[PDB]
Amino acid sequence: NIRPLHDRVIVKRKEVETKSAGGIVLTGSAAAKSTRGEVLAVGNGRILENGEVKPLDVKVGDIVIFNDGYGVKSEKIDNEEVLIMSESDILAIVEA
Amino acid sequence: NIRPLHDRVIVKRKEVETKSAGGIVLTGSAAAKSTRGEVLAVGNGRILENGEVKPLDVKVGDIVIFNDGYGVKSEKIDNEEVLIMSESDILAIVEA
Amino acid sequence: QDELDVVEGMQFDRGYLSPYFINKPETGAVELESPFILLADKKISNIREMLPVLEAVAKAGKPLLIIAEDVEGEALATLVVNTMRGIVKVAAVKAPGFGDRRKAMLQDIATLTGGTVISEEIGMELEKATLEDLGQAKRVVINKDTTTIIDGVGEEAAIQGRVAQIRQQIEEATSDYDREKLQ
Amino acid sequence: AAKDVKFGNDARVKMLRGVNVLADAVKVTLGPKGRNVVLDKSFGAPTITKDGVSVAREIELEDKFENMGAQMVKEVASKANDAAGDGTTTATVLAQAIITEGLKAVAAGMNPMDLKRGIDKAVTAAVEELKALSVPCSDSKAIAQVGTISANSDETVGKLIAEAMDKVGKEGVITVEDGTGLQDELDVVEGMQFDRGYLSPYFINKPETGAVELESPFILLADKKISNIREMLPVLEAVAKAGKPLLIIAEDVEGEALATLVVNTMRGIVKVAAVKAPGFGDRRKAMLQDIATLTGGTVISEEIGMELEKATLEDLGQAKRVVINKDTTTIIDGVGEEAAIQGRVAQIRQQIEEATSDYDREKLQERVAKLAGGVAVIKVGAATEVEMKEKKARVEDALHATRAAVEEGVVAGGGVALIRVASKLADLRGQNEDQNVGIKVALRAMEAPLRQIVLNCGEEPSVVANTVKGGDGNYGYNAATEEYGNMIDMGILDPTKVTRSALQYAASVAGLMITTECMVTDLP
Ligand SMILES: Nc1ncnc2c1ncn2[C@@H]1O[C@H](COP(=O)(O)OP(=O)(O)OP(=O)(O)O)[C@@H](O)[C@H]1O
Ligand SMILES: [K+]
Ligand SMILES: [Mg+2]
Repeated sequence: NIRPLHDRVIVKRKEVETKSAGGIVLTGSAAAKSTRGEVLAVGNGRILENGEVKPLDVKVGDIVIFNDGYGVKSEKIDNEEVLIMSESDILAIVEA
Repeated sequence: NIRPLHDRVIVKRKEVETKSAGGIVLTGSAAAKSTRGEVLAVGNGRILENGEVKPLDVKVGDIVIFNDGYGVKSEKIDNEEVLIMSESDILAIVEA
Repeated sequence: QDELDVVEGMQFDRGYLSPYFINKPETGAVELESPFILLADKKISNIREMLPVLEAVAKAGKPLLIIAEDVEGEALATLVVNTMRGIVKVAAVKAPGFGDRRKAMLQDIATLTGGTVISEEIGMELEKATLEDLGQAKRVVINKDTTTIIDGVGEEAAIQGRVAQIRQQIEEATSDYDREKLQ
Repeated sequence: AAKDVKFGNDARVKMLRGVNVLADAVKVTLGPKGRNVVLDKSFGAPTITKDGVSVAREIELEDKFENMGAQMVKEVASKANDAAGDGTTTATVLAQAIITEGLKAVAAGMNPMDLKRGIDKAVTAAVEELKALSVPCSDSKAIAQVGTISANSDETVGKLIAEAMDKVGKEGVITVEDGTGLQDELDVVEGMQFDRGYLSPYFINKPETGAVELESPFILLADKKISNIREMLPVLEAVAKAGKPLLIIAEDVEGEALATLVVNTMRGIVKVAAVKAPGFGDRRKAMLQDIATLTGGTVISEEIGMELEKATLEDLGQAKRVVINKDTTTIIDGVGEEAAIQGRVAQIRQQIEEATSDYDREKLQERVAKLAGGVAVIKVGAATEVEMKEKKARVEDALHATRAAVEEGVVAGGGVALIRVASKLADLRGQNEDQNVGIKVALRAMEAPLRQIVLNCGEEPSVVANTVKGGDGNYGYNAATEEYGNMIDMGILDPTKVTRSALQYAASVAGLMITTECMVTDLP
């Protein structure tokens, strides 16, 4: 187990959608990397200018639509690729 | 359903205007993507330096003129394209 | 010995854009029965734009032949994969001819098969294309060298009208080469 | 430019003079007692040869009308070489005889088009009679005899070609190339022996042989070229868990991937060797697929859809034994379904039937010989390069004749088959008397090969021809022994295809040539 610091989060990306809505198989660039991923670990919280750590709105086990970019990083925990990023990168959580 | 975090908003863009004011059909670049869209979901609010979350002026169900750019992200909820962006990107709400 | 070879109906000199489209290996050719005829004036590289058309064709189950300037890259690869997977028997071939001629021949194929050509000049987009937009033929033989369409499902009167238009052009046509091509 | 125009007898006489020049240069080579012709080459030493098509190709005359005749009759030898690969001299001799008799007839005032129609009718009937008279040549003894006769009575060449055909088999491909030694060498390689060596010298398992030897290895067939170890990493890990060696066929393995493979090769975790895929674009994929069917594997390609990260051991091919050297890669007893191999061979055969190019057809037949049957190389042994050229031409003639014999059968050699055919066609008649005369000139020309063979032996062509005609069946005159006997029994066999093709091409060209009344050419 790896837990993030400050406002960072450990998220495991979902497998790219092999098939489309109408059952058409997507390959190569068509099966683009998913922007949605499950949260494996949440940081303690962000540190404000005044010196208090504000908890993050993300919780462990909730699906999050992340924004791929320099902010997100690739790391391998137990031969499993996990992304590391700030809560800012997370756009919206997917509930239900 | 997908609900945003912090000051972000989930907005569904309006269909481009097929015809002009004088009934002339616009095609290709003429029918540019609309900058106006309905708000599907609103974030809890923006977090200030002091640590309080200020609610967003935008509400659910109000038409908003949004500024297309890097800030907005394209995501598909139930096979429907929705834009994700900060309240800053929202310029003016279209009431009545 | 002198040999006579007579090909009937449409049979343009375009082969399959991907060898794996072959339904019948012992003949090395694709034999599509009652397939839709998609006629796109533009070239194709991404699967997104034809994706509604592919989903409709799948839901129906009939095969789909894509006559377009060129189907390659991601689009070609996904079409091939779906061809083996069996969801949709899809074959893609290059449009016959070149500049101005290619358009006209696409429109003649559309008239024969009762379809519509997807072009930017005409105005329609491929994302909005429907099954009714797609043409129809009783049979389609694809091989490496040529494409043959058998019994295109199109209104007879439209075929005679298009033939009459081409005849008028032939009459006006003065150059031997051009006249032979319209003939 | 300004033209010289000649009409009637003058033009025909000049045409015949040119044809006679070319045919006299060519016919001195016909038969066992036939001599050699030296062809001056601008570059290299003069070529000494006993082949009608080469002599004919070199012939070109100063006189424009004679040169027209020479070129026209040269088409006969060229076409005979293109179709059968042998019989070019017999064909030139037949064309000269037909032209001479037909021009005599034209000088008698008969209609040349009717003469041409009579010649065509006689030749069609003659082809039918040759097919009827032909006997299959399937035994190795007859094949060796055919090769020996086509190699100017070189028993060694015939026996070598018979052995090569017996080894590689019907689907086997045989090629003739220069040899370093003085003796003819036969080299036969079975299964896949595509010409690609190890991408890294350190893959060599056996140093004293300078080659990689893999025992029961997996085979990975990737259509793409790779430079990173990440994509194959699952495949390498699966192989290491299995413990058997691995062979990589791909467009190119280089950089980090190749270096990692080499390091793992010494370290012993995986016995891995990588070589380049055979052939080039639009053909590399075909050879990859044939290897996949032979070894029971699947080709990893982006077009097919599969990725290398998802490749599994079942995806990998299987073979019993592998040899990698610097020049070629050999796979022995690939573990693949037989029915699939025959099916793939049948598809390649269908493409061969569809193929219309000599290069394309020979490449597909080479692919077939790689899948099933084998490939043989005959290294011609000669002391010098001129002898090498002459012997290679003779061996190529023998190979073409043996292939023709296997394809269509054999008939009596020594021009005996044409003599018998002409005898069987004595009752053939045309629509008019001129067509009858054309038939007769064709029949008389059918005696030209035997007469020229006898003439090249210094004997009397008419006496020998009369004696042979007085005989029946396969009875003929062995020119090598100057004796009479059963041509089949003494081993003088001519492929039916060669004789038929010579007759047909000579007849077509000569019949058209005798129809000429005007000749238009540039002025001198
Ligand atoms: N010992 C022999 N006795 C009689 N005829 C023979 C003998 N050996 C060969 N021949 C005959 O010689 C004829 C032609 O042989 P040759 O190689 O001289 O000419 P070709 O095959 O017509 O020409 P090329 O090699 O230029 O294509 C054949 O009909 C063959 O049967
Ligand atoms: K010869
Ligand atoms: Mg010969």
